[PDB]
Amino acid sequence: SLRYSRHDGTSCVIDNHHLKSLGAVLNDVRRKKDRIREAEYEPIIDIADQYMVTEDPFRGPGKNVRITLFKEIRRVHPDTMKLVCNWSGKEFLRETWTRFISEEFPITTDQEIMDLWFELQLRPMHPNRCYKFTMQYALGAHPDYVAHDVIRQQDPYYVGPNNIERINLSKKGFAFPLTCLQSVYNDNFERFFDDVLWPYFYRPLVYVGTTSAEIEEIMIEVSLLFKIKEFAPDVPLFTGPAY
Amino acid sequence: SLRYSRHDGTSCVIDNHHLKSLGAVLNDVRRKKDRIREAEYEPIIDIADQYMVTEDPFRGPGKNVRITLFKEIRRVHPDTMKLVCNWSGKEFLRETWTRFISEEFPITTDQEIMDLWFELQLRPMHPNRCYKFTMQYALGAHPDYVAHDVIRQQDPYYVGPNNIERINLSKKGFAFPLTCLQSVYNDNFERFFDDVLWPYFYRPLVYVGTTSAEIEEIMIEVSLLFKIKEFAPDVPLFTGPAY
Amino acid sequence: SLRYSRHDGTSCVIDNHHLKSLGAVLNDVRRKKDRIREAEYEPIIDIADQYMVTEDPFRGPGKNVRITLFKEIRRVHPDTMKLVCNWSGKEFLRETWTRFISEEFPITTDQEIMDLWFELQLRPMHPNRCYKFTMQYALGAHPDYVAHDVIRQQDPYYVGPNNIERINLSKKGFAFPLTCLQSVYNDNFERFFDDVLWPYFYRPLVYVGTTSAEIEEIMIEVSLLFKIKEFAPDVPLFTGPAY
Amino acid sequence: SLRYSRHDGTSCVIDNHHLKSLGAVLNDVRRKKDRIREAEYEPIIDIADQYMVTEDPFRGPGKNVRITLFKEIRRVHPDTMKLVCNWSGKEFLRETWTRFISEEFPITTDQEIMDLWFELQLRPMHPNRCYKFTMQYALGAHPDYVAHDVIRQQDPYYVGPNNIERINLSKKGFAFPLTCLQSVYNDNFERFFDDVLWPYFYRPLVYVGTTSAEIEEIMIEVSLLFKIKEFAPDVPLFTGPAY
Amino acid sequence: SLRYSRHDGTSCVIDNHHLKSLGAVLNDVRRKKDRIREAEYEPIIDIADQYMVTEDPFRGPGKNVRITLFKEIRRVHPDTMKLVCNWSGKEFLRETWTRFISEEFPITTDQEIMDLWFELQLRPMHPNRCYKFTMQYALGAHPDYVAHDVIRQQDPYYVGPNNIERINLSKKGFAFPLTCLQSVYNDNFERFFDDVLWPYFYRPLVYVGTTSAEIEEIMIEVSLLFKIKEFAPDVPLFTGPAY
Amino acid sequence: SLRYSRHDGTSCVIDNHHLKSLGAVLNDVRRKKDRIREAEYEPIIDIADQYMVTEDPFRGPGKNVRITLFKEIRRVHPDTMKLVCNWSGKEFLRETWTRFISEEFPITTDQEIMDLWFELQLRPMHPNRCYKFTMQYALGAHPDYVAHDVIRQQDPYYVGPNNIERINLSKKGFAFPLTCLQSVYNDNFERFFDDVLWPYFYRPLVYVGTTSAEIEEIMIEVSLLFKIKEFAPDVPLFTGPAY
Amino acid sequence: SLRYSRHDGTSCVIDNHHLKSLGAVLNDVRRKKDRIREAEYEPIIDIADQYMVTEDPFRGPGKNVRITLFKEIRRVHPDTMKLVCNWSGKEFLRETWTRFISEEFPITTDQEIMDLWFELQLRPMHPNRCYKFTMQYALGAHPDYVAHDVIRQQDPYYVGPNNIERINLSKKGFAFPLTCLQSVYNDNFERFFDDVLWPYFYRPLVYVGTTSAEIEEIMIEVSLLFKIKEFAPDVPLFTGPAY
Amino acid sequence: SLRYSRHDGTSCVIDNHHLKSLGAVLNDVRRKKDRIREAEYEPIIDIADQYMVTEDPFRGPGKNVRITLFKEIRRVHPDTMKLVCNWSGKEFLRETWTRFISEEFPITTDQEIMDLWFELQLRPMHPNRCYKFTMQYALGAHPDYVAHDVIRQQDPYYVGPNNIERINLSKKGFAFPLTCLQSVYNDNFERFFDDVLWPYFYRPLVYVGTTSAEIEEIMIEVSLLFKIKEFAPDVPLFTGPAY
Repeated sequence: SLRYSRHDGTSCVIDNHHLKSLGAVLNDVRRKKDRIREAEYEPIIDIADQYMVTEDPFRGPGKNVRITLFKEIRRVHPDTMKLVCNWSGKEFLRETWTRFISEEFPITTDQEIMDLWFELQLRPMHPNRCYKFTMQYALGAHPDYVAHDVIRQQDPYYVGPNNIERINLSKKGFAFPLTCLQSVYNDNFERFFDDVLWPYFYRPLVYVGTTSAEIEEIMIEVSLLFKIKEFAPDVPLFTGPAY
Repeated sequence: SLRYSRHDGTSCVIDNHHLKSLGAVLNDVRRKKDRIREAEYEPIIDIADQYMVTEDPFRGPGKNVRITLFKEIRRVHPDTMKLVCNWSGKEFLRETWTRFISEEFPITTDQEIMDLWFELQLRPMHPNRCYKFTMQYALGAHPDYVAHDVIRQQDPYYVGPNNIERINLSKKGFAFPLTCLQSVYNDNFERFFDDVLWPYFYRPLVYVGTTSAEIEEIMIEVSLLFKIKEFAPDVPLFTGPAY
Repeated sequence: SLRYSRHDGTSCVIDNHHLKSLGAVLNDVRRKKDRIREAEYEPIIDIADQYMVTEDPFRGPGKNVRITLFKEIRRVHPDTMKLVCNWSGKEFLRETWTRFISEEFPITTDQEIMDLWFELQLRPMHPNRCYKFTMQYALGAHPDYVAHDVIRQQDPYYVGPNNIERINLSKKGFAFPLTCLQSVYNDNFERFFDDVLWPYFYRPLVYVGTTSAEIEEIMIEVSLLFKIKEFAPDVPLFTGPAY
Repeated sequence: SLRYSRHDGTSCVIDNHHLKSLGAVLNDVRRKKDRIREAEYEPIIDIADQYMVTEDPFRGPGKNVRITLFKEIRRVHPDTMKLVCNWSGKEFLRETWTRFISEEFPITTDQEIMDLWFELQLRPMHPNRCYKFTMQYALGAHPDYVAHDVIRQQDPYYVGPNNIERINLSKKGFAFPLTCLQSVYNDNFERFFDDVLWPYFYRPLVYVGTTSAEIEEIMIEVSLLFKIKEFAPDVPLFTGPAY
Repeated sequence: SLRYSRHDGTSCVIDNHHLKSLGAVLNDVRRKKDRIREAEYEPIIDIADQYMVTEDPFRGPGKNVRITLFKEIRRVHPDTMKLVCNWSGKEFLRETWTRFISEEFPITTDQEIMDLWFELQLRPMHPNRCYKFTMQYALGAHPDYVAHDVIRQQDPYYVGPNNIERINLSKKGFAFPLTCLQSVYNDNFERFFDDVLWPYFYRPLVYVGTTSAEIEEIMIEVSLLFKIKEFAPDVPLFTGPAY
Repeated sequence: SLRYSRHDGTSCVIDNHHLKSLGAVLNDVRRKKDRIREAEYEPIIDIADQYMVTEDPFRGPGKNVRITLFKEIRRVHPDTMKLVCNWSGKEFLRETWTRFISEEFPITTDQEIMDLWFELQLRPMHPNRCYKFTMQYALGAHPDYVAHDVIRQQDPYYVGPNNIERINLSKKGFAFPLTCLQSVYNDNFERFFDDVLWPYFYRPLVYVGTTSAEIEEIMIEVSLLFKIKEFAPDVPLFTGPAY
Repeated sequence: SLRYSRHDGTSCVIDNHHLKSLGAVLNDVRRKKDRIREAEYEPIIDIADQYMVTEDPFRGPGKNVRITLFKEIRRVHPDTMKLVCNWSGKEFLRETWTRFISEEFPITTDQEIMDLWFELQLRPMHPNRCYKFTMQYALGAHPDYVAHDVIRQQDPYYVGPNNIERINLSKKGFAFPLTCLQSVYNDNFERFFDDVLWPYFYRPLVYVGTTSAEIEEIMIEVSLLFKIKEFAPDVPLFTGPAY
Repeated sequence: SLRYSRHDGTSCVIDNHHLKSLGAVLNDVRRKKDRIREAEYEPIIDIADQYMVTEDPFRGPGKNVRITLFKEIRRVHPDTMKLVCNWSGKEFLRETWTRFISEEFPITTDQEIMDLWFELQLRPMHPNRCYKFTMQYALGAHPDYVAHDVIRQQDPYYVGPNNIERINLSKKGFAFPLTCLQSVYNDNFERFFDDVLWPYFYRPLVYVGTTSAEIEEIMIEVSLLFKIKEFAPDVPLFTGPAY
């Protein structure tokens, strides 16, 4: 933050003649030099504007609601990964519906869930170590298929710089307690579960490993991150009766 | 554009001895210096080629057909947004089908609609103002759910530099008058409407606001932008009878 | 002039996710880098804003009226200067009043003469010469003092780059046909002359030389440059009778 | 100073073919590169040519005549200033007229005093000190008003880098022994004094201090600096009788 | 091209004091900085002025007269070259004398042929190819020696950037229709041929190839380029009788 | 050598949308920046293309045949030079003809000797010395003029960086065993010698010295370097009878 | 010139441990950095070593003997050139032989004239002019052909930076008083003239002009510049009898 | 390493004229530019040559003999250090004398031990850790003073980058098996021990720790490093009898 907001200097008049601050005039000269530079490179920006980048979903539009679920410790051998969660489809839907509804109610505004994200957050439990985290996942399997508790690493997802991976769970597969833009109605888990077509097939199965050449002890925080658009009218709240 | 196409200079022969332009030889020396620079940074480009960017859909493959729909003026209070359109699902499909078919017919070539985009284009109606535009949208709701005409802003989409937002309307939800790669058949709105499964559920509901601390008057142009691949054969058009 | 007015690129939305042009995002990054640079040097501009520069009176406020008077050729020896004009006070006031009034009438607006300038404009009369111009002047002397037609140079005024010197003639000494902010009245040279206190004392006596080591032939255009503020009301001109 | 005056190299002809020095050709190439740079920045110079700076009166037109008056030592406490001179108006005019006339006579040429400057020149009298000089002045007061010999500092004039302040004494207030462009006549102090309207009102009263946090011993040289334009004709001096 | 010819800014005089444009003063400062740079590198230019370069004969002194002779197409295998011309000495002299004399007559001025050049000009006949041209030549052989129509490439002349090779044909070997500085006399091919000592020995035999790894189709324009100095007097042409 | 041949990155298509490697897109942006730089300096290259440089005859067209002649040791005093060879014209022609013919025969291809060069190659015979070599030569003199075996240095030729001087021996003066483009005939030294007009006048007389301030011991290799163009047809060699 | 010859610093030994000057160690580090730079650019120098430049004949091998001939003044109209000399072949040979022999005798050493140059040296005769010089020449013509005293300019030779053109006069055409490497014999102009085959055909005819748009007065110094190799033995001169 | 040893390019002579490689001439120009830079900074090197740095004793004069003694593992708590060795003075002298003599014998040359160093070399025993090593030492104490096996860290020596600390053991305190420059005599530990004045007082007591916030397992190699000057004559070794 600068102190003058580019309003540096002033002006005055002596004998019809106009004086202006030297620093301000030098800025005018330097801004003309820069302006010429902008036009010189504008053709180069047009070549770059042939392509686009994507806005961070968590720093971007919509609000973040982090429904934390549980914590867990794992010790992982080198070149392996351990399973983080092994819920069935039903148990996953119970935690999803139950934790979101009981945290957010009363839901007083029309809104829509933009995206549902599975958040895997990792931190070391010893100091003076240097390694990075790795991840692998699946999202569906035979209800009587029980996943390996440990696997060897092969072409995993390298966890990002802040030690957080967020995995999108698309509305096609994973059911949301709020489907579209809607007001809430009277609802319960039983009618929610009954309206899910394949309740036992879809569940997140996530593994975690490291790039370390020794065993490492990992602390894990798992959460569901909801992106939500609210449509709150521009009206007052009154105590009844209104007016 | 340069005048010589890097064919600067020439050569000649005097007494078996070869002469070449000094400027051209200096370019050869500088190109060798640059070529060495390319190889020095090639390992750095490999680190950048681990990731990819996306090509502008409107400057990229396919042609653009802008079916403009209507214009509208709105005055928006600070920290609020006003609804742009409130059509039902049926009225949206009538405008979509009717305006595209009557603008494009006769459709003389096999083709496919790649993408359907809702275009929101905004321009100020007073000069000497400095603010940016914001946007929020929904795409589905109860047919008897009527949207708020004005809402307070919360985590909106910031409109891009040229004051244009284009919102993709995926084939899953919004019905296209041309589904796949096909030739046109005899068609009408009634049979089109009858084959849409959920005609009354999906409609774009878009809001617009500003980053200004005062009321601002906005002019709005709404359009449907179609991306289209044509498959025109490499054959002549003759007056009948051919040959 | 640049083609996009810093509105480079655009934005669009695919599956709730926001895309923006790569060139525009890189400009945002570079503008942040520059903005940090501005704040780093703002303390330096404050040291420069302790002092001020003066605006060019001829490119600055007020309009320019160039009442050209006469032309003249002179041949000047090295290290000398020749007199340009030798009018008495009365003859100078006749040219001043007569030429300005007959050029500007009808004077239809309230106005004030800000400054009166004596303009000496010089151009070579042979090609392929390289030298600069020099100048010296006086403004008053005994009416029976007749000035030397030629003098040796000593510490002269070096004429500026465009070969124009403009010498201010302050209202204290030299009388203006329009003293202050006023509408014109019925006027003539005789009543103007009668109201000048010292009509025979003040007259510009200007010399011109060169930095050349040989005789040079100079063409001279002399003019009076008036700086004028007009106070024209924001009202229409009608043909009488009005309304 | 360079040794070749940009006439570096030479040329010769062998078998109709023209050879030229390599160093000279490289200068031609570099001068073209610079010339392109000049044109690229010419628009920036136009923004700077909206304003003007003022030429040093003492390095610029006119000659300098330094009529030194007296020397003085003062010891000044921190945050104070001591009076340098306390002459009445008459005593100041006696020194001004007497010292200039007796130093310059015989005045053999027509001339005019452009400006009269009061010069205050300061030097330390101990080594290994680090401080700057400050100044304050007045120019008129009741003849029976006697100035304070010492004052506290408040918003003083900071003396320039070379430890010299020169204060203009305008012809309106302070009388010159040579009013305009004139030849000298028989003159004396009594008729000069009689023609000064307010001889006892105008006199320079100048104070001097420092930026030091300890007492400092200052040596002072006071002078009157005259700027003078001479109008010496381009004619010989002969022993009489001429020709 | 710049707009002010380094006459940027101006000057004026207010109360004896000289003002000059800020942009012009900054140029004076920057020119002093550059001038110091010139002197710093002048010793380096002296080391480069130990050697010389040669002026382009075709951009340099003398005028160019391009007597085009014929055009030709060739298909050249990789690593080979095809003969361009196979004239005998007599046939070459007939084309040389005949084409120059009939193109240039009437030759109305005293002049001398500085140099005679064989011009080989090459252009591709397919687009979207990338290769360069090569050349080899001989100038004399037994009159009954008939040259190979195709040869393998070995250490050829690499054609210059603009696809033009010009081969000097020295006056010792190849006869000129105008030997020295002369006016034309009545002349014909028979007396020209009779005065050539070895008319059948000297003829240009030129080959052309490529750097391509495939057959390429080449279009060829062959010409004789004369360099000519004219000595036209500074006199008028009149209709007879003169005066 | 770089690993990708500027084919860095790739592309793919997801949901009609085109993705391209980030590193490749950044190269496109940087190449546009460079391309703009090329056009900015193209006017400067045109000033340099007014002149030309000469191609190294030994790295350039034609093949090199180094007919080494003899070796020699000399001790040279400071500021002096010793004669390298003192052959008469006849003895020089015997070595020239004899050594070239017996080394090159059988000469199976039509060819022409472009240039004949006298090669003087020098190397120190003590380590840990620092000096350069110098050279002087003559090419003709009275047959009974015997050259000084040692001379003082005055304005000599400074030998090049690699300690090799090559002196052209023009066909005018020094006779070649192969005059023009020709096939070989039955030949011998006696008929070769008989056809040389001035066999005893032309012989290379070369001196060698140093820039050292002490005696230095020099090893010398002398050779004749022939530049040769071959005209080998594009035909097979068969064992007879052919076909 | 530097003061230490890169022998900066020293060394000493304290308790077996070696100390060395910090400045010297930093030079060792910087020299390693530079040495790495040399190797990085060595591949670029190899591309430049494909071509060669030519050493200034007058700053290079051989000594210069400037036999000045005459001086001359000319006034030249714009776009014209005036003849400098109009001697016949015989008169040119008389000046050449006579002036060289009488200036150089006694010629006490074996020597050879490397080159003969016609030197045209030009200087302005007015100050404060800015123009360059131009040149054109011929070398042979009919003895009864008398050249135009003035011609219009067309594609002239632009004189070099130092206002000197030197035109080579090859031994083929122009006869030298010393043909080869030789001792002098008894000689005279008559036997010299008798042995010149074409004494009346070859003579330098040189014109001079300017790039000025006005008449200019030129001073001309003409000279013959001889390049000479001496072969002075390393022997003493004694007074006779020797030893 | 570069390929040409700064002998880039060559030279040749054509028609008395000297040609030299362009790349070599450009190096000459750049070397002159650098040489000017050296002289510009030579005054700055003189300011740095007021001070000196010390040569690495182990990369510098003398040879290194590393008498390794033992290896050891320690586990060290954070902010603590463990004792590495606890020998008495006698046991230290036994290892010193015994290990050096039995490793080096036969000692066939006159020599002197310059310095004796205690080498502490440290390496981690787990991967993927990030910490540095610390050290503290004493050299003498009461023979019946037994040192603490572990201490808390306070202002320790930070081990160097390569994880090696070498501690000088001065000849005053610690006895050497070879005192000065000497040949070996018949010697044994008992007479060596008897001639040490204070055999039980001086012994190295060294501690080791880390900068880690967790326990770390360290592997330790301890050695005595001898610096030795040999004085081997320049004479042959023969089998007896010699000659």
